[PDB]
Amino acid sequence: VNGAAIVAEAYKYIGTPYVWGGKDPSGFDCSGFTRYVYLQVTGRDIGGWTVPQESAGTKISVSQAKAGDLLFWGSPGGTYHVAIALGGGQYIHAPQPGESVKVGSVQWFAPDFAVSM
Repeated sequence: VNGAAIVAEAYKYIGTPYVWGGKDPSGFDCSGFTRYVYLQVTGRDIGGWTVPQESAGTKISVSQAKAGDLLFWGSPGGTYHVAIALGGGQYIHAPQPGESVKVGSVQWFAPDFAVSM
């Protein structure tokens, strides 16, 4: 149950199309994807939407994010996006209604804070 396992589970759903409110491999939104990964690996249910997922661990800087941690866009209480940290400025996410689950870099779109799990 290390972050490597979270990353390995998240990689299984690359190419899953975006579906608003989707919570399973037929379609994910940003929060549904992270919730599903953590449900598969740990069995516990972090929030179904973005803001409850801000409580699942301890807040931390994006620099101090290891593989498996959660990354949040927006301010605490008003986060609008989440991804799973891959380490080294990389993450994996359900990006937006346009796109399917894919990898991304903080050099493209930088998250605002992170959460250790």
